[PDB]
Amino acid sequence: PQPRKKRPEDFKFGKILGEGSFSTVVLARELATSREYAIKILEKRHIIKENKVPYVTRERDVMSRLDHPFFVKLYFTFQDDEKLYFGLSYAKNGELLKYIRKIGSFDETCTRFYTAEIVSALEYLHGKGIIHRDLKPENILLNEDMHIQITDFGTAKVLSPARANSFVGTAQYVSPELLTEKSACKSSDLWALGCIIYQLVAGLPPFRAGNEYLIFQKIIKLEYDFPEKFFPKARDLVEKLLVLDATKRLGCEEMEGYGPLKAHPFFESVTWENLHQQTPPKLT
Ligand SMILES: CC(C)n1cc(C(=O)c2cncc(NCCc3cccnc3)n2)c2c(N)ncnc21
Repeated sequence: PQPRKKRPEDFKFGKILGEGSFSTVVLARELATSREYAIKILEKRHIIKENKVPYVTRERDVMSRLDHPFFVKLYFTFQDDEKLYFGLSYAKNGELLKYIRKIGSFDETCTRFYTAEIVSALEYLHGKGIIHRDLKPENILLNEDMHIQITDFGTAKVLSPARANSFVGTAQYVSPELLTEKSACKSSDLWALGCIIYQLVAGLPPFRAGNEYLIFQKIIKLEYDFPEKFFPKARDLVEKLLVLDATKRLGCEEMEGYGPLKAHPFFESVTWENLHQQTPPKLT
């Protein structure tokens, strides 16, 4: 028997944190507690006529199932005549993208630390049979303490008894199978992990071009290069993620799961069991 449904009147709304095609995220201070939430506001008419009800519903369903420190948390939901509100954990330090851009690229220690966190999140997600489908630095957020907080679950897939076909994520993190077989699997997220590691180190994602078509041509041909600089062990790890055959990516079920992934030499000095309680290294 939970507390009363909240209302917009219970909040003092502040700045917009971001805008999407279908939603807006706004900082709000709850008045009875003074707690700050990031409140995701979706308009019901726009959702209905853009046929997005399955996606908003999946978002709500999935977030309600997650209970882990590396995920943006859904505390509550309510609605008025026009709008839906998701009360979300407020991730103070913003997008991981912001930091890559600000410091250029990551040293080996910060790459290791954040890649390890991303790996733990995904192990947890995949253990629950959930594929993210649009993993990337824009939706890997950072809390006040600088730990990751992954978000944006409207576009997720929930497996049942490795299938999909409808949606295609952000061009650069899109996996080949989405472009050749339009089907998604947990492994699709591991491809996106390989891109993100490459990006943490190189400062830019591996497949880049002047438009989306050319990025897709590069992806299906596995057309990318490593900078000479690149941490050797991070290079070796990324080569075992950016594999065209999805049943052959490190961490996938056919490759015997997360153990071989977390054993990779690149993660040699990581203690996996308490990552969220370690003090993150400084950028930079
Ligand atoms: C950095 C800003 C923006 N931002 C987005 C947040 C989210 O939860 C969230 C929820 N759905 C999607 C998503 N990304 C995808 C892009 C986008 C941005 C804003 C609104 N629609 C979509 N992000 C968030 C948060 N919890 N705390 C602080 N800042 C936040």
